[PDB]
Amino acid sequence: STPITGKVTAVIGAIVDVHFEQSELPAILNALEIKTPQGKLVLEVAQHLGENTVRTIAMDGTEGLVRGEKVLDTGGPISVPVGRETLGRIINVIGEPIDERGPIKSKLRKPIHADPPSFAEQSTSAEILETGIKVVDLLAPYARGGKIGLFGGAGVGKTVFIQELINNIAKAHGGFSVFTGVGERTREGNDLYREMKETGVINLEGESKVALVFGQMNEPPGARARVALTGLTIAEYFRDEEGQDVLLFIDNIFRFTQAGSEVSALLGRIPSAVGYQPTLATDMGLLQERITTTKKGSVTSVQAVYVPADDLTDPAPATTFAHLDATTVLSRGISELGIYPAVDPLDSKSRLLDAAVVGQEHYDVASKVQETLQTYKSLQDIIAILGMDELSEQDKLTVERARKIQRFLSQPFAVAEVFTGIPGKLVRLKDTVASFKAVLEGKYDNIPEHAFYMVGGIEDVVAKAEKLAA
Amino acid sequence: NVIQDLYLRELKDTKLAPSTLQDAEGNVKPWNPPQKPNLPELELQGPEALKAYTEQNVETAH
Amino acid sequence: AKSAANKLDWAKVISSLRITGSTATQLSSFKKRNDEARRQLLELQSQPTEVDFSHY
Amino acid sequence: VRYEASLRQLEQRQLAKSVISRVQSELGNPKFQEKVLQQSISEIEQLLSK
Amino acid sequence: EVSSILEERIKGVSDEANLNETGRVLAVGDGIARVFGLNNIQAEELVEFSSGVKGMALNLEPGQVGIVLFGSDRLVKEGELVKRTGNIVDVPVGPGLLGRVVDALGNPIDGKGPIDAAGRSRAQVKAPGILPRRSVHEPVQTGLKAVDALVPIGRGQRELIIGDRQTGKTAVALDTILNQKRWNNGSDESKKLYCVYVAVGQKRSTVAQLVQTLEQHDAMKYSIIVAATASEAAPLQYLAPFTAASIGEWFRDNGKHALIVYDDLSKQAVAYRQLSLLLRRPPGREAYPGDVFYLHSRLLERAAKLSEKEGSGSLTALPVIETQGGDVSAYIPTNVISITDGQIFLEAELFYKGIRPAINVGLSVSRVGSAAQVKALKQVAGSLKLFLAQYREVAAFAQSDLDASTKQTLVRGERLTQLLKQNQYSPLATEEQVPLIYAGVNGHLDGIELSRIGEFESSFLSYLKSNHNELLTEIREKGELSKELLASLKSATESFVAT
Repeated sequence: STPITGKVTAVIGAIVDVHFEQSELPAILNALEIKTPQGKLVLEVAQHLGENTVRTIAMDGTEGLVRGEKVLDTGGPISVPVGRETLGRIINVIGEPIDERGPIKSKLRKPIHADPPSFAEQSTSAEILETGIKVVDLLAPYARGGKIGLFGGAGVGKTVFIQELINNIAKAHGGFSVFTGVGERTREGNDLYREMKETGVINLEGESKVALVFGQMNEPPGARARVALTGLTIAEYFRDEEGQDVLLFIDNIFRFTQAGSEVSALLGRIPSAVGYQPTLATDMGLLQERITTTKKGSVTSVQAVYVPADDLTDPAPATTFAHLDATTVLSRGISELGIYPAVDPLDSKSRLLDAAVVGQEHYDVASKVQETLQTYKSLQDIIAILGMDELSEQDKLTVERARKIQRFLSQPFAVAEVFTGIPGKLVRLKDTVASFKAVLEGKYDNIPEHAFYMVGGIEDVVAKAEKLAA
Repeated sequence: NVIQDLYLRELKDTKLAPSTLQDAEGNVKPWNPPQKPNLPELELQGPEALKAYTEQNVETAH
Repeated sequence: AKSAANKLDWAKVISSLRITGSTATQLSSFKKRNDEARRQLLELQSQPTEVDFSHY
Repeated sequence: VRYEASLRQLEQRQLAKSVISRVQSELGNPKFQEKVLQQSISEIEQLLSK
Repeated sequence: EVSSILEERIKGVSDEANLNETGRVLAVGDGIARVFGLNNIQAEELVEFSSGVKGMALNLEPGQVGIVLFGSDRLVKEGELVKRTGNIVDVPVGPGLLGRVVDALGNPIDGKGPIDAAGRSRAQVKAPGILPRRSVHEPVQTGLKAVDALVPIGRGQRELIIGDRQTGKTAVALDTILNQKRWNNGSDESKKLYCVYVAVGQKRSTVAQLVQTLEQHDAMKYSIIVAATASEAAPLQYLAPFTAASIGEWFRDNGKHALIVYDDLSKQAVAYRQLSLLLRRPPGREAYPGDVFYLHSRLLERAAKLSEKEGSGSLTALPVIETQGGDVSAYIPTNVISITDGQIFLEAELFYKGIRPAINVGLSVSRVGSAAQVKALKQVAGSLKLFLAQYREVAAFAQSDLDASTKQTLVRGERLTQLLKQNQYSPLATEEQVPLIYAGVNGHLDGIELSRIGEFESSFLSYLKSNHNELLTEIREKGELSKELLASLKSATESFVAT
């Protein structure tokens, strides 16, 4: 087609070098398509090396390639399809379906590289997203347009947490959502595909309030890198062009880190600390700045992160830790205690927590909750060795309240009607503030600890007190 | 020169489409109406209170 | 003014201390005192009473 | 005021895209030839002053 | 309209493009263009591409001149003409940047008009000499009572604010800036510290909030915000504190005083790491480049209080270092600690326990310290240092039957700890710091119940304000506490204590 014809020279893995002719001039960040019996292999131009010999990265696999192979140039960053017809369709990295509902695209395509909106563009918001998950709402207030971050160790039901969030927040939410999966396993994928068909957020007939971008780790690291870019642009199209607010969801961004580390090394850019690319910070910055509350729209990303061996002192989680608005850490111990969610609430910090911002009553209550739980933890060592009863009566009452509160964090989940069988609880923000306040006042210290366990709000807590009584 | 051409072309050809006041109304917050005088704050109204206060507290506790 | 009212209020609290049955006199006094201090916050919560048609 | 400022920004970027249409007009025209002559002689005069 | 004004401006460029030396990219990969040409180019000189990209020229190699692009590689491609601007990096300097959030180049990212400032002066210049300095003696008061007393700060000095990530490190810093409004209002231009906040790697949304908060507290008019945001490129980040320092030099040179807060040099480090690695220079200890010590040191000795022949002026600085796990043992913290003259080390546990300020009193030192302390505050808080020392030992005594002395210490100490709490984003006046601490010293506060300390404080301040703002103003203006004032204060405190 285009005079820009290059002949492959070296297949050295994903790195494939092409020899465009002297007349022709390619450019960095372009997309090359090579017609193959394996669709069109896309190579992203990442360097010029001289005499129109580029060093480009493959997206798709590199098997069977013949060095000398004619290479067409798309002419710029990979172009996905965009539209409101992207809703409820699985879009692969190059844009091609996986939902197999034929041509995805409205009348538009867009490039997947775009710039992060400037300082002037930025528009601040103090709006509060509500999770409907009482513990999350109270002790980690979320924000609309935010950059929520589900930091945690190994597969802490990471998908499960996201599924609950989609179950509650998405259905309630009127905008769109984008579920982006970076190297996620195809078992999890099939469950998610099925699950969101079931929750009907993928509405088989009619519009879906979610769009899907499923990336599989099987796909080479290069594809793993620019699945993120693809998803990011889809959210931008929604935010900007459709004007609507969105709720972005990305999974798992450590997989994004790993992928970036690999192709850095392959690019010859010697990987920095703990083998993580020297460009990690700036790559994170481009993704993160791209996700924001503009005056065109507002997008609330919820990004899963895998913290290797639960070491957050490791530079890669730590670097991400700075860039995210509203961190949460999911802890194994609390999971094992049976509490769903598994978040250690003394290990969760959301930017919104300022006293008047979350409201003085909410704040005061939250200071008290934090102390009450913290008292139980501090006293746990004393209770353990010295003994429970040697502690003060006041301390013991605080412990008893903490045990009740601890199991009042336990909210059985709707998406754990398959992981526990017990239905969800969607508890309003005001209702949570009130019910937690009551507990602290000690009004329901006549209600067993286990009568808070795996039940919702105060009404439920009383009902299970009665149920156990019966 | 292109400098002159650019200057000329742009200026001469300038196209401004005006937008309706009605479209502006949609895109701006519309005026909120007067608050009205209403009832003012008033206390001690009715001789119900007067008889009640005199009678109820005609004595102090011994 | 309101400071007159309140000085007399607290004087009356310690007078009502000496007697009894006036143990809700002080609560009425407390209510009016409240409303006087509320009115001051009302009057201080006086945002500009006219449009800024100068600048805007 | 907010829609007014937005409308001013919107008008300039719309009129910017209308300039792109004028750019395409200039580079098509044999004003492209005649202004190349002007540029050529201007460079001759300028560079001779060096 | 406005469009017409722009077109007129375009008509106003037509300049002879006789580029004495041009370049052509030979190969561009990784933002490291290798250019053929640029024969007489100066090192670190600004170069303008066909793509319009700006660069610096760290490598002048014989066959190729290795530009480091400030710009993105997106438009860059091989062969690109590289005009030689012929000017090493310079940024506008002057009082024009007051209330102006600007990027490193000087572009107003807030768009508060094109920056009109006195001159544009180059980014890097070497630090003041031995004899071009005179010793610090002038305090600076951050409003944070604990900072002002426990680690009193002065002018033209460096002293860290080293602490754990996202503990509102920026919040602690911002409080100082806010208190500078009070002094700023004040006529003396040493009292006018024209603050410069250098937001490094900080996402534009975060800095937008910062800007908004600053606007709420009307601080943007002595504040300058040099911004290299998360997106902003590693050359920009690298040159960002240097660029910022030059802005400071105009004030310093004008003999005025100012405060530059480099936040955080840890993210500056990463950018240098990226740069060094991209030039394939070996990465130093902890994979952070070997000349990071040199880099930081070059910057940090520009913070200096000049001599009186150099018109007694300064550029006070307060670098912020982010301690990943709290490790001051980490290579960049250890280096920086050595370089600087004091550190303040916020304690994460204290932060968690809601003690804000969260300062770790032991791990905070100021070397200049009490030399740059208000005399009044010095008198009434020498005692405070000793009391707190005992309180630290008697902290562990909180695990009880205790010696009466110990139990008294514990009570006195707990009340003091609460007193030094100061709710974030609310500075205090020095004339109101000194009475409260005096009370505590006299043990007046010890008696007052812990919960009622808070009520006591605000009330005491109003009580003092009503009873004797003659005393407060006298104390403020004298800046010393005379025996007569301390006498009156003990009495006044007794009167307040009774209520």
